[PDB]
Amino acid sequence: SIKEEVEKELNKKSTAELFRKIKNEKISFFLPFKCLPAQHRKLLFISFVCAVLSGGTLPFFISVFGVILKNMNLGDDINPIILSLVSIGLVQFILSMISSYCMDVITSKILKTLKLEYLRSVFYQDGQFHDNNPGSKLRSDLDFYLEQVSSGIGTKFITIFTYASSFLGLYIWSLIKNARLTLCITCVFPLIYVCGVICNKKVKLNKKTSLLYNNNTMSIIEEALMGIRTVASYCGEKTILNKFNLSETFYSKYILKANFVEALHIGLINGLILVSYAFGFWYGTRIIINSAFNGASVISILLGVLISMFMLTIILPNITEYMKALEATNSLYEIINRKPLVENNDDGETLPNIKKIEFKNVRFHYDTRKDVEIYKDLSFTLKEGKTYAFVGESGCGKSTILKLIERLYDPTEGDIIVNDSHNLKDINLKWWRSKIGVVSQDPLLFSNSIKNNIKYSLYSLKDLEAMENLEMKKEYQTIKDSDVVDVSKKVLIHDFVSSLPDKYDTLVGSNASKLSGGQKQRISIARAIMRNPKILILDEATSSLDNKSEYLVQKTINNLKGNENRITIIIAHRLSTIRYANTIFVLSNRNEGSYIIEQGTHDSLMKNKNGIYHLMINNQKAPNNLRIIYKEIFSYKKDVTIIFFSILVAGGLYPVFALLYARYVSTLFDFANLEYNSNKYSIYILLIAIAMFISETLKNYYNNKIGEKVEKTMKRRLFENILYQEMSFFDQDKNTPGVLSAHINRDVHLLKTGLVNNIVIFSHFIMLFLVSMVMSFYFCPIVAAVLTFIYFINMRVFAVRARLTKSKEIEKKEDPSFLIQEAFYNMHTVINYGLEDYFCNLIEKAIDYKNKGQKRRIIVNAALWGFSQSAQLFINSFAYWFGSFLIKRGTILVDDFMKSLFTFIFTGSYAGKLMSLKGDSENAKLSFEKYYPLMIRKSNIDVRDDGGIRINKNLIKGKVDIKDVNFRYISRPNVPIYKNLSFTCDSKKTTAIVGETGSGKSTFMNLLLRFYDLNGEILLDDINICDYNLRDLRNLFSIVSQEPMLFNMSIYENIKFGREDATLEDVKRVSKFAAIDEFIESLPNKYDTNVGPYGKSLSGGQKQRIAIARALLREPKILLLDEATSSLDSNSEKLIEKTIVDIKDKADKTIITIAHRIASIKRSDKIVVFNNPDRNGTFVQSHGTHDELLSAQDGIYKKYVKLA
Ligand SMILES: O[C@H](c1cc(C(F)(F)F)nc2c(C(F)(F)F)cccc12)[C@@H]1CCCCN1
Repeated sequence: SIKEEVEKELNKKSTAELFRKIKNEKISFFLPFKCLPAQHRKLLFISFVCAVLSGGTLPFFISVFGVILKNMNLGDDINPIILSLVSIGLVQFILSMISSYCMDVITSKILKTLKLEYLRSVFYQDGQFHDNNPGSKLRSDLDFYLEQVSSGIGTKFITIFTYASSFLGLYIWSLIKNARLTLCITCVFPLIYVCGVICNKKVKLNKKTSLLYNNNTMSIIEEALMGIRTVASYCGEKTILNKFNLSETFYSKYILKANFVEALHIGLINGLILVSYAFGFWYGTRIIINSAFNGASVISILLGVLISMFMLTIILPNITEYMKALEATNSLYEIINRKPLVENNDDGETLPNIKKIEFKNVRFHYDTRKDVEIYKDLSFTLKEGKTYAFVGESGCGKSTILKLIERLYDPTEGDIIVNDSHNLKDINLKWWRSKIGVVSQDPLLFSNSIKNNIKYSLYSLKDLEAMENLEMKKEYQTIKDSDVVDVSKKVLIHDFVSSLPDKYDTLVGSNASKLSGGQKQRISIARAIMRNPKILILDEATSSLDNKSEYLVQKTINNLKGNENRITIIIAHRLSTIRYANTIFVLSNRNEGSYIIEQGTHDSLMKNKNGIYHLMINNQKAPNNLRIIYKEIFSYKKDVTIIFFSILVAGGLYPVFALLYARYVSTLFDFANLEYNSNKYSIYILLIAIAMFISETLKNYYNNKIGEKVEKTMKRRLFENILYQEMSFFDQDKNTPGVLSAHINRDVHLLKTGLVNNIVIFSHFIMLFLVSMVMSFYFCPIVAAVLTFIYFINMRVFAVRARLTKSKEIEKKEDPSFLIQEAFYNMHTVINYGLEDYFCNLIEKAIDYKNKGQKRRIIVNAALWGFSQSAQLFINSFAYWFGSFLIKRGTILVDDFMKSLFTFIFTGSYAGKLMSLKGDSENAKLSFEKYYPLMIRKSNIDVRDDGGIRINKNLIKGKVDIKDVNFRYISRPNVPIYKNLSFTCDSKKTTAIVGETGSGKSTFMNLLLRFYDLNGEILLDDINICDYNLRDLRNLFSIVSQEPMLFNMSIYENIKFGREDATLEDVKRVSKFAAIDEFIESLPNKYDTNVGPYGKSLSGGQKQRIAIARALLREPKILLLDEATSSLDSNSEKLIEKTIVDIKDKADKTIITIAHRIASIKRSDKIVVFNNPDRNGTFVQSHGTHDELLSAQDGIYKKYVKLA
């Protein structure tokens, strides 16, 4: 979107801001490297030194460059120095390779470790944290941090040192060779950084004010799209567009000012370099002539200084990423360093046996709703060898009971006394959980096999066997299956499993999906049984069973072992499950705390008294698409020629600088008549600078100008088309507001930052390409041919970075992903049993597949990166050798070679610099193809059409006649609504309507304003509605909806909505007649106050009276009311009813109403009611009563006089 882009642009703090931000909080730079062995702590030194060496390369190359040129011009050999490059290049390659390996063996390790540590903390959550940050969010966080640290810690941390070393070569070498020259050169760049700083603020100050005018448009759009119906009826299509257009302009002008300043500064940058070169050569020559020191030594200075100040452009970004990654990890660290509150030691002193588990006034609140206490006087005791039972709903608080028995929530005052001399906190957690069997509402298991799902609890038991006195992987095979076998016959799951083969050898689906729900419950129950359940707890277990499965489970559990000493619980909705019970506790808070209310059994309370249980058992018992765009563009003429000119200049004049540099180099080695040449060339360089500045500036500025004008003219057509569309269009599902605003706010901005930004680049690149390939071959065909062959085959067959990024992205997408996803669903079941079974299993399933792909990826990619760094050296050397080999045998001179070379090189480099500013085009070429039909679609109801009968307000009758209707919504053309409707309203005569609620009453008004065209036969004054030229038809009705809708504009306009030709005095008189101008007169900005969006700064009564006065202004002939006083407070409702009766006293308008206030209905001179006896539709029962037929026959009016 647009807002996100600008927020990203503005919320981009510098390195100084980050430095001051990290200064106070004191993040350790040792933070990412903490879990390292000392092995890696030494290994890291290798890549450190293997970096600094490779960055001490270029100073040598530069200190031999000038001597190559001197040795070449005046006829001598160059062979030794060539070797003194090539060997050096080789060592660079080696070092580069090595460094890669080191990173891709460090990072992964210190990555992987932290993963498990994070994961560990998730399995020591103290219950409440499962509610705080539940599940998937954490995965939406975790992986994010990985991509924020696996892309800011690798090679991009070390390269800077190389560059630093390179800096720390060049300048100081240039400093020892000479002093004054490089100072007089470098004096200028501070004046560049100054301009950059000064221009950034002038960008931002306009950028924000551009946003102050945007969001207003968004509000205008959405606020209008919700209020489509009132806008349609009241004819405010035009006034909105004025607001929209008046808002666009401020935005456009500000953003264009910003773009202008930006292009200006960029041009200045492309200008100053040339003045730098010129003054450099001039001053150097002058001090040579004053000397009587070589000239070649000058050449090696300049480039070096320049390239030095290139490195500062490219160092700084990488740093930020590292720092970014750094703070990211800090977050995760304080997540591992949390302090859960129910953490274990497996060391709490446990007892021999269980007796006297007592409770006293459980007082506990939810963590969020601290001001909502849950239980008040819950107290009881649970002695060994006793059964119990409970009944309730699924939100009363039994979840907290289960969490208390399980030690997940720790109540404040309620005690957990057990055995009368020990606390559950003194007692071990895991010994407590070892002897517990629970089966929740839904069964929850894992996806390996049935027997191993069962043996998980057994593993949890063997843990206690081996811990208090790595055997775990061995003893688990000691556990057998026959227990599961002879208990599987008891739960009657032998036929389903015997049917298909592979009884338990089969692997069951995700969360054991292949079983039925009841069968998964059978297996969960068998698990609970096999784990020595000292207590069995069901949590709405039978809430989703048919009768047979529940009864079989009941027979299974009622006579189950350990009945001498256990606490069996059976919770459910139906009560027959507790037809037998030794004790039943029931509670309620009948609103700040519950407590036990009743006790008893089934028979001794079903027919004993009229308590709660008795009441419950008694009651319940393509081409042209874009050619359109190109047409709209080339209609512009003044701003196409100028971009064309500046393109030609900036393209076909930069290569000239290459040969100009060459012609200076040659004459720099001829001591005679050297001054005149120096002048004659330096001046030309100045002129080139002057031209390039202007050309680039105007290029960028008019580019942005054109894009802006296109967007402005585009949104207008789209919005002005979509506004007038019909209503059934909006009735569709996929015709949503949000999608449409998204189109308007995204696709067009892509259309600017897409097409027009990409076409210019292609034009400029192609121009430079053609001029160079036409220029070089004229001087030296052989060299240019071979060079083009080399770069072609290199970049299109040995494309190193492309293949590298392919490897990175195809690897970044990535079965531990299956297990890790499976875990966070069955969090409950791992808390039931098994914490470190998977802590170690995931490590294995990761490392088994890590290394084999790791070796191939690293051994392939490190060499690619190494060769990527050490190519241009070899190319330049090969070029010089081939050149001299031709020169000495005398086939081509030196100057043609020099010229062709420099042209080719500088143009290639600059085109590489320039291509990295493109934008997205495919998505923009696709969006247009998507939303083009909407800005052309035919509405089928257009007010703009003026072909029909004209009507004048002076001669309106107000008679209506209807015969029959069978209407069917488009949401469901399967069940009709209206059937055989017919009635009348003669003239200035009330007609009150009352029907069954939801009987389609408030759809009839849609038929009148043609919101839904059409079986059905209307007659207004004995002509059908469809030939009245509806432009006028919506200027004499008026509506008072169930809810009004106020717009962000002030009162004076909303009340003037529709009719601008409305003086303030009309507003005053119609307000006093509306009985409203008493609160408004007593406030500043009387007819000027700005309400909020949707009038959220207002009441209901004032809103309604305003909505009514907005209708009264037109003096509409046929008023249409519908239920305007539903649920208002006393005084406003009173004033409103007063105004209604005041209006209805005057029989000057044919009023229609829908109300249920019999005191006002009786005055109605007509009654017509709509019944819906059976679900077929609606039709009339009574007619022509008008209070003369009070209760004479069976109907609904008799009801609405006695019922109502
Ligand atoms: O063309 C220049 C360039 C320089 C140098 C350096 F001077 F460091 F050896 N190496 C470049 C490389 C290289 F592969 F690192 F050699 C590729 C492309 C451009 C390079 C860059 C790219 C934009 C124009 C000025 N800096």
